[PDB]
Amino acid sequence: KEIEITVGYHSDDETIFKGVVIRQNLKIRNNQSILIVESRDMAVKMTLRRKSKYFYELSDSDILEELISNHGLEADVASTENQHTELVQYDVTDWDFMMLRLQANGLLCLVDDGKVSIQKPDLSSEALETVTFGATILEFDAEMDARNQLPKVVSQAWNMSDQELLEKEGVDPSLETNGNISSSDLASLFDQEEEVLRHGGSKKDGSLQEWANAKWTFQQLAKTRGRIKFQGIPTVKPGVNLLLEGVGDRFNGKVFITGVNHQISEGNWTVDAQFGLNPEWFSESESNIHT
Amino acid sequence: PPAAGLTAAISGLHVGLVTDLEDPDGEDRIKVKIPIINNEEEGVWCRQAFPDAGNERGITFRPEIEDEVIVGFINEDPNDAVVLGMLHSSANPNPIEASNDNHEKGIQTRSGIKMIFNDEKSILQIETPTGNLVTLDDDAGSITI
Amino acid sequence: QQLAKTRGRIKFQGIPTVKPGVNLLLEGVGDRFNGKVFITGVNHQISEGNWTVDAQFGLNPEWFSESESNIHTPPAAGLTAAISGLHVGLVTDLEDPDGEDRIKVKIPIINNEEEGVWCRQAFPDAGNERGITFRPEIEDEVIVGFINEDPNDAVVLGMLHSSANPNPIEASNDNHEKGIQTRSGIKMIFNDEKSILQIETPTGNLVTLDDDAGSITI
Amino acid sequence: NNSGTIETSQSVDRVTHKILIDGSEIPGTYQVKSIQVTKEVNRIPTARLVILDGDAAERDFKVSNSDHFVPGKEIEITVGYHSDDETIFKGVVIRQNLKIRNNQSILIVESRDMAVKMTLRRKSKYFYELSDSDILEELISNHGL
Amino acid sequence: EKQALSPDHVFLIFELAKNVSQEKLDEGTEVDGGKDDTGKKNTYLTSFET
Amino acid sequence: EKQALSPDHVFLIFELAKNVSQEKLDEGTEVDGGKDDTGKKNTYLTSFET
Amino acid sequence: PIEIKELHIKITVDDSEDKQQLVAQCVEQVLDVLKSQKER
Amino acid sequence: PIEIKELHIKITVDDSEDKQQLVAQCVEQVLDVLKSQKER
Amino acid sequence: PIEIKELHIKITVDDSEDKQQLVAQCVEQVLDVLKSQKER
Repeated sequence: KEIEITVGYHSDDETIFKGVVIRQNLKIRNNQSILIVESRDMAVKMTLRRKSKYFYELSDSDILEELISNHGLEADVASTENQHTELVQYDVTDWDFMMLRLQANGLLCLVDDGKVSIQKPDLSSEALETVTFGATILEFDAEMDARNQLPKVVSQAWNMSDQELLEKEGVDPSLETNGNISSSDLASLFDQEEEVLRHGGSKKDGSLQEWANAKWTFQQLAKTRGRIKFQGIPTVKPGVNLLLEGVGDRFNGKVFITGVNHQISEGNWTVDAQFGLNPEWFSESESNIHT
Repeated sequence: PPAAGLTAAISGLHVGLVTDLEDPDGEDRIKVKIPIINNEEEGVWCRQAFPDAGNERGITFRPEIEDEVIVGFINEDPNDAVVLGMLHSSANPNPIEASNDNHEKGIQTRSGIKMIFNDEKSILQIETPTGNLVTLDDDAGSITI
Repeated sequence: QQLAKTRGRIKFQGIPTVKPGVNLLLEGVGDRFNGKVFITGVNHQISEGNWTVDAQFGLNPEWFSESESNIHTPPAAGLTAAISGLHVGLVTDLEDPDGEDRIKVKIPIINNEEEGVWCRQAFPDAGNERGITFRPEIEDEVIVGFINEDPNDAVVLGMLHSSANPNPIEASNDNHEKGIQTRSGIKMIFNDEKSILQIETPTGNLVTLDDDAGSITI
Repeated sequence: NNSGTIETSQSVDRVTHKILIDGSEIPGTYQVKSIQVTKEVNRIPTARLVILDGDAAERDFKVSNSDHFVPGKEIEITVGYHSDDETIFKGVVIRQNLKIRNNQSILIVESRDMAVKMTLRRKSKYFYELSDSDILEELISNHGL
Repeated sequence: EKQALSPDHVFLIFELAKNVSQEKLDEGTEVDGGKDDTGKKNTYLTSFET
Repeated sequence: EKQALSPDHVFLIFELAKNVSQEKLDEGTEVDGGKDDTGKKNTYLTSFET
Repeated sequence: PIEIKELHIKITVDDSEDKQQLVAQCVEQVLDVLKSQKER
Repeated sequence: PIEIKELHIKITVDDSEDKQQLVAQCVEQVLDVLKSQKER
Repeated sequence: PIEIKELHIKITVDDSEDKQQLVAQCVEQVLDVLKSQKER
């Protein structure tokens, strides 16, 4: 069955979630008896069956749109410059295949109310609101870690036409983040040698250049990470910016939101906002991708 | 992670079929279908290994369209496939009958041109389909043209 | 998967007869769950004056090979970092100091400047003082496999062509021409279209068997 | 030692400690709530300091803003009874964390030994006629250890 | 005020591969040029279609 | 005071590999000389570009 | 839990079983958090 | 935690929210111990 | 535990160390449940 959840103050409600019911659980204890109901968005359709397919003269964004439309989902996907002549999907789900291909190009996936949106990070937009330590914050957690910064990144592959290696250096995007310590001050602290991304086969230049660039961008977005808890509103969603104040020069500034948790119970509505990215890739941290 | 973490990896060796011998970008590749992935479409371009190869030299034989081949993968990436050799089966019989004595060895082409080495009798025979032959026979002590 | 449809736990006063592989009747928990259930596990707890039992019903859909760890031994026996798949290398030295008929090969994805390592070579035919022997030239490109994924048990499986090292016989879907051509220019060519076998050296010494002429020429 | 006790140089009535950064003591206005140090076979040594900080009425964190607990600085920890101190840990500051709760506000500082330099970058190399102990010395000396 | 920079011009000679007969090179194709005392990379663009 | 150490000089005869014709060997190239009593290795540096 | 794999043996202290019920709730909520992280 | 992946839904008992704060501290210290074991 | 890998740093609250002993028991029983699941 289809479910929709709305919430607000004094009957000024707004929609928070849309999806489909999947599970039903019962629990009985000495003086307690409850029912728990779980639901997910429609995107869940893409995680159920392993497939095999040959693709032909398509860009990665043409492939991403195809994978999504196959399940009747709405899509909005940023374009790419490269075009493959053949690409093979083998014994994997559509969701997993999509994630691997999307990271390789520096893109983030945002799923919301039945629509799948694939875009580059946007650190330029206006903050929605200001959250302040001495006035509005209920809870706060933050971390800085120098081992995540790199001095430079280069990628390699074999050039069969020339009989030598193909090397490409990335480009430093100089992302604008919070705090007052440069990623370039942290990068030089322990080891000034370059990071090398290696592949043993034959690659196109366009692919190698994007790979090195995606790696570097994702590490800068992992520079400062944390959680902010405050009184709930219906507008904070992954992919927005907030202004953080009163927590010291090391952390103050504009922060990019990567996750949201809404909790409604016992008289109040609160929201946990998450900022910063985890530097790990899908292919490194997730289990059971392969048979 | 497998195949550099950029794609699903493919482990072990696999069997494929040849669909096209003319490489549009000049790298001497051949197009091969892999039935455990998809047995209906055209397939992908693979590199071929030879027993001897170099700059304008080597031993060259290529598979015919619809021949069965064994395929490996560089760094377990599905699009870095290499053809390692050709296979026989009951659908495509071996022209020289098997025996534990292993007396007969040689080359036989599509048109019927043969070159056969008989160890038991120390005989080398070269012969075309319509009777032109040269034979070196130690069991006769003779040479015939 | 059907046996994983409904799963759960029931706790009650202990008796000695409930064991995995038996059926119990479940009542009073709603139409969604009521009925006969198959027991897949039992936990007996005896303490502080009483004996109780936790009965488990239904199966976990996961297979042994999917959920259990350490079934197999670590890569390259756990003694070194392993190298997966096949790799491409270059030939640097054909004279083996310890007589095992090995060749020295560089692997560019590891290091493309130093000398390389000694690898074994596979041949289409080999045995005690017999076989078909051809060896790569210095700087030829080859395809390399690894025994037990150990970087120092490399084997050469074959030689490769590329635009930097062209194939002497032009490709065609007709596939009419096959043969052998060496470094010095000695040829042996088989023409299927015309049923012709021709053996020829670089300065004109040749033998030809031609069914399109019906003749033999020396 | 059959004395029935643990031999110390002084009474165990008063525990003292010192924290030195880049050669000198942190000012006696900072309150250190807790100190932890660990060492183990085949692992890199570490330490943690818990410092009280933050004031809602000022809107800031004074210790965090200082240059004492900045990643990259060198730290040394000594401890003993009645000022009979001895060195327990040496290393480098790597992380800084803040935590705020309804009635609590603290700063946590983490450090590791210099050996941490050997865990940051993947490499590729050929070694030649060396024993395993010649290789082990080379790997270590490359980082100035 | 001060005067601004002017870009330089070069000619390059091309060679076709063995299995093609005639092709078109696009206007504005990027060409690799080197590095600066900063370590960044220079780029040259093609003027006309040929 | 005491007198300091003086370094020694050598000549090396080099031989090229089969597929190369001319090559340049730069100054400061490190040459390997064995180990002393202590077990650390000896190093010699080439003098001019050749 | 719906599995007997996750139960612990019950040991009480004669300090004179309220603390037994609190520890059993904490094991239940940790193992639910670990299971939810492997969801897609 | 610095991640919303590790929060659990809050269910109280009308037994007449002190016990809610104790269980939430135990989930926090377990997941910090599990993260530190994967360090080199 | 028989391993120093699983101990957590002790932080108390001046709210005026009973709650320190309860949280330490819950970390002990969780990590014993996780170890028993990898048995055959």
